[PDB]
Amino acid sequence: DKAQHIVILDQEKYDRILKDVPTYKYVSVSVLVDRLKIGGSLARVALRQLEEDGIITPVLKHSKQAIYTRAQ
Amino acid sequence: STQSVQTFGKKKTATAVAHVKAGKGLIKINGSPITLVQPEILRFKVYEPLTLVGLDKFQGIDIRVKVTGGGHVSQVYAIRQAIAKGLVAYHQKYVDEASKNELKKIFASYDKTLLVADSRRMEPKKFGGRGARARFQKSY
Amino acid sequence: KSPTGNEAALKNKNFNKDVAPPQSTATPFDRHSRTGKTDSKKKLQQGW
Amino acid sequence: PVTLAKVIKVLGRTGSRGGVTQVRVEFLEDASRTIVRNVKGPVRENDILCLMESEREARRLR
Amino acid sequence: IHKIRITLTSTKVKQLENVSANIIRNAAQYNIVKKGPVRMPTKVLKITTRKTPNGEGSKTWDAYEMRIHKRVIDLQAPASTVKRITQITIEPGVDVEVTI
Amino acid sequence: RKKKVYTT
Amino acid sequence: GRVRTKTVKRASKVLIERFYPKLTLDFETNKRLTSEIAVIQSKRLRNKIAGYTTHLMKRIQKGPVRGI
Amino acid sequence: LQVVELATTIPLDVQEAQREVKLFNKWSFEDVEVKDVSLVDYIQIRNPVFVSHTAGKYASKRFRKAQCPIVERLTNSLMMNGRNNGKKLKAVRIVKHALEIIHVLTEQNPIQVVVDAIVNSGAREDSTRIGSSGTVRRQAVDVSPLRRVNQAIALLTIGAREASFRNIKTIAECLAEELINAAKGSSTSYAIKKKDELERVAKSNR
Amino acid sequence: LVVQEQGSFQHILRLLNTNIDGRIKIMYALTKIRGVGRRYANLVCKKADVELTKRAGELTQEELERIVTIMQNPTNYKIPAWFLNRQKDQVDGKDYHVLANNLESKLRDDLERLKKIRSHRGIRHFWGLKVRGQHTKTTSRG
Amino acid sequence: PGVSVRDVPAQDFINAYAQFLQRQGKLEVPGYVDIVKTSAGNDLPPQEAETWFYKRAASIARHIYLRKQVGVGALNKLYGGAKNRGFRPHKHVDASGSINRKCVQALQKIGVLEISPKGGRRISENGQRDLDRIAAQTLEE
Amino acid sequence: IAIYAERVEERGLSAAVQAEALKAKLLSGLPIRRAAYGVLRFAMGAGAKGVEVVISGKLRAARAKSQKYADGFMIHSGQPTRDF
RNA sequence: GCGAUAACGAACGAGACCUUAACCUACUAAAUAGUGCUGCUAGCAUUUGCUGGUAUAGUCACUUCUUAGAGGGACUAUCGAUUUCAAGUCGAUGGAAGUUUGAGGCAAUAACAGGUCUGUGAUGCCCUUAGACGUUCUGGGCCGCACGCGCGCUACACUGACGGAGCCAGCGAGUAUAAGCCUUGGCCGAGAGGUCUGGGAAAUCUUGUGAAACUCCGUCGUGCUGGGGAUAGAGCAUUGUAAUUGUUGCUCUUCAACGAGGAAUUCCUAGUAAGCGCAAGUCAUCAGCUUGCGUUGAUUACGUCCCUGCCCUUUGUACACACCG
Repeated sequence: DKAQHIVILDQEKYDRILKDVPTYKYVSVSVLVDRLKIGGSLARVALRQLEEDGIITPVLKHSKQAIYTRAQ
Repeated sequence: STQSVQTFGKKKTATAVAHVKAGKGLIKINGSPITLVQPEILRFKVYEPLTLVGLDKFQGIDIRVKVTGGGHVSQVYAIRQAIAKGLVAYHQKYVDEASKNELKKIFASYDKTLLVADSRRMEPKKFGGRGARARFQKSY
Repeated sequence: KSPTGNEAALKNKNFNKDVAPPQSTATPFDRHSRTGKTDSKKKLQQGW
Repeated sequence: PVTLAKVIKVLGRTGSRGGVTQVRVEFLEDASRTIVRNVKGPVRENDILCLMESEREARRLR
Repeated sequence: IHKIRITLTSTKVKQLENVSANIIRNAAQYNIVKKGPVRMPTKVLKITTRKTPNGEGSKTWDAYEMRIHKRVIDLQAPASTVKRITQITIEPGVDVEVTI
Repeated sequence: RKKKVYTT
Repeated sequence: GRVRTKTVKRASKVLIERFYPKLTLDFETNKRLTSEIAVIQSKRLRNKIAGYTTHLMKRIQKGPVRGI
Repeated sequence: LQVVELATTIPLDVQEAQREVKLFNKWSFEDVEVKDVSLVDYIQIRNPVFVSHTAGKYASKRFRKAQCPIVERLTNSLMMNGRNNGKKLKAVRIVKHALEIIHVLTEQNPIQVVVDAIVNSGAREDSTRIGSSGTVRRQAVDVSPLRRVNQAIALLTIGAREASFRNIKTIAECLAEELINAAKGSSTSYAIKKKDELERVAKSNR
Repeated sequence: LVVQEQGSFQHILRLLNTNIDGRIKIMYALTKIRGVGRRYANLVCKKADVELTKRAGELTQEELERIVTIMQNPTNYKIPAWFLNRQKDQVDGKDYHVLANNLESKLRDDLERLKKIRSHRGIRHFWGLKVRGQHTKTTSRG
Repeated sequence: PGVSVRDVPAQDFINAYAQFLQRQGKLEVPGYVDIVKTSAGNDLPPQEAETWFYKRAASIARHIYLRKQVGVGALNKLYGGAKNRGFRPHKHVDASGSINRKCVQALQKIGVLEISPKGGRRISENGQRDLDRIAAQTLEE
Repeated sequence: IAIYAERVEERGLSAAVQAEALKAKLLSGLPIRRAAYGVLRFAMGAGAKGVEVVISGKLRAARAKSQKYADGFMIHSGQPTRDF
């Protein structure tokens, strides 16, 4: 009963996500959970959007694993 | 008829009946192209008899395999055996032996099972255990 | 309560109040005969 | 500072349960001062297994 | 001429093979085209019982067996020629059934 | 193992 | 282990002690030759018998053999 | 280098494999060298394989295990805890994605880190017990190189496995992080404290 | 795509005199209502025209009323009778779907009616032992 | 070259056909698709209620193409799964018969499928027409 | 059905006939030593390679005991035990 | 087995032997197996190509793969070592197979107060034998629950749950005037289940038993959570004369402990352990159980007498009903 990860994306976490993701060596579903404290479900919807917007280059695709790195 | 050879490759239970004729480089799995053979992870096991000596050796031959029985991996292993066993046999009957012997060197030096079928089968279960070696746990 | 059901509907199940006994194992010279009629050497001689 | 030893002759099994093997080693550098030492894992001849300390002989284990 | 089928069944093969063989010989010197004999996949008759008549001791099992083998022979011959072959090649081990 | 006793 | 028994050891060595010349340092010809000399009920037993026979001849060539 | 045309078309990605056989057709073994002389004869990187999946017979003779590919030997240590035994294809997926993670971190060759994480995680001195039938006694003996490569592989997979217990972090990146830290001597990782602890007690028993 | 909001989230809800967490997905959130499971909530969430990808706090007040009515009046919105809790009821014989508070009440009526008729099934409920034929020689240790 | 259903990967073909068979709209859909379970061993409904019947019928239609005169009873066994028996071991269970009876009926009167002799349901003249057409409009991207 | 009766070629070589032949001799009160060897030499008369007769139970005593009377050559294990 | 030898040569057991697994493009044939051709036909590109169906008269060929019958094939084969240079063993080469080639069946001399008169029209003795302890039929029981223990199954989550999509094994079973088998295919039912036909007395049909793990794609996001399905209610069917003490299943609902197990202790060395399913059995209904089969498939030894057990020798004996002396 310690997780308390946020499942709804509010305004302060919106720009913080778009500001901290570029400064990441390698991200994953758990990595966003680990440092951005967002939920795993919120991690998937957040990551799958950043790929279309050019922030993230897709290293590999899989259902159970999403390996991503910076696109800059 | 034409330069046609028929053979079979086997794994634990899966057996692949492969037909190799003379023609264009058609490599089919039950009428399906090899580039989609499942599982995706072991797709290169079937590619091994191709890329080891190169896709060039298959330009003059068309291969259609019919694999039945066994499991997912076993059918993969029986097919990749049939391609190597079919190709090696083909150069015996319609090509010189040196090239036929040459393929036997790269294949065997990479995988022993490419030309030689494995003899392993599942050991029968013995009474007193839920396996072949294992037994019911004994209580004192 | 002549019918057997009437008691069951009103009787209380006081089974968790009493502690079970700590030990309850309740199920010796096998080689020593208890028949009491030995075999004579003439019976063995006549028989076998 | 680690030193390496090349095994040259398999003597036999030692220890209580026989899981450790007495073996004769040879020094890769300064090929002298042959020392009898114990090895836990399976050993064929010509193993380049290393030694944290060399100034200790090895005998039968109880 | 008639499309006729003959089936050979038994538990033992030396008896089964003998009946199969000489009938084929009867269609060799006789110019009757032959199909067969077809060796049917053998059927093993197994039953797993318990060795102990009572229920004491080790857990050990008895696995008895029967092997039954089938041979079907196809004939293109008149009913008289096919019938006389069976009585020539009658032997107790194999039952003989003839079907047109 | 029990001595059959009647009532009727 | 692959230790030969006495029934394959003594049966083989009698063959040398009676048919030394026609044997040869090769198994297959010895395998066929022992198939005609001795009545062997099982082919596994004959392959066991013939195998020790050639091995004894390999020993006879490299020195004097004991008991033959 | 030329593209070869087939009736059943062959994609370009696989066509790269003719010039060099590569792990998952993504990693090459030629730029990898093992930093321990004793473990050279017992580590098998010479033969490239497309996948760490051979289905051979290495359990027939004594030292056949040193001839199994190190990638297959690493994966064969993943499927444990009953629920995983016999799930090799899953274990390959776990390792194959992990190698990709190992690459995007520090940009090194993933299998080079595998080599780096093995020679440093194989316990070199272990204290055997010489207790006289019940009493406690310990005595330090050496470790064979074959017992060193495998004890590295055996211990390495455990550290990721426990790091992935009751943890949102998946096993693949747990295995990815377990291999990368152990490569550089990270005392924070598992099988590095244990390697030092297993060696330290030998220093107290010789 | 991820969106943003402020003040439109409802952390704590009160449906059928029962609290519902807002951080959990709605379709499984409704399971916290007694008499409502995952299977039933999935049918009513789509009947209430609520997409399954929303949290309980994301929903509006109107949808919250739209949820309870389909909960409280199941047969009125093409929900099958066999999909209900108690069809062919003891007294009126009509199809009802019970909810949070009313379950243990009608269950007590079920227990009292079965106890009043002093059958075997009712009596064992009074004793507190397993009713459905379970053996209790070695497993009844709780 | 001639592209057929067997020349297309199995997984991505349905993701395109199911969209087309959904957009085509001539496929009739029974009213209980949003209520009932696909498999008796299943415990939850399909997570895409808006397209499961279209996504299912696309798989069934192409499955009919690959084989000969396969009936609805065989269709239940293939689509059934391992029931989550609570403490008892998992067992194989056949799926719902009515949906697969409707799935063939929905595809039969649309011209894709029809009754075959000696049982089963053979693909129609126009069944092979569009399926190989869908294959042409699948792998080109 | 047609049933014919034929006399056996070797009575001693047949372990069947001698078993009931022993049964008739046993019932007449003859001592076991006289009865047991009375058939053994008959089997050895017939040329049978070996013969073993086992009598177990009670004779004038409460305790049960066994007496095995082996003669000649014996095979005990394997496939030939069914043929010979 | 070699070797040593007051012993020499033998017999039983072991091993040999039989059944099964692996090899056979080398024979023998197979419309109840398959293939390739050839017709007849259908799709897509139009290259003549690629994928199906059909042909118990296309009155085609073949047995590579499927089946079984006659055989061959391995005998530690060749070579390095080690050893008494002997029996053997260890490393390589070839080989289908070089661990007793793999697994089992059989399995010695006497014996045990081991277990069964609860399998026999197998029995000796004691008891009963007509108000029968025979038999039959009715209603109940072996399930009954303060408790200790054992064989196991679910699980304790993310290598994971579901929801879709891929879609591959092998051992086996089956009826007629019955008293009902496997039951397809179709038609209804959310399901379970219901109806109408047919085939199969059997490599034909049930059945390719299209099994699950597994593969891919999304939802869940460490929460006793959607991991788990105990306790409990309602309704719907089947089985059987008869289901109440719920036969069994299904639908909804009810959402229990369990967050990896103390002291101890069990099984196991290669397709093995461990997961994952299916069949036959007891069966009118019921399988968390055995007996078999198959899918995926390892870690580490290939050593020792440290624990335990047994065997052998020496030794001691006042034991021989043999230390339960």
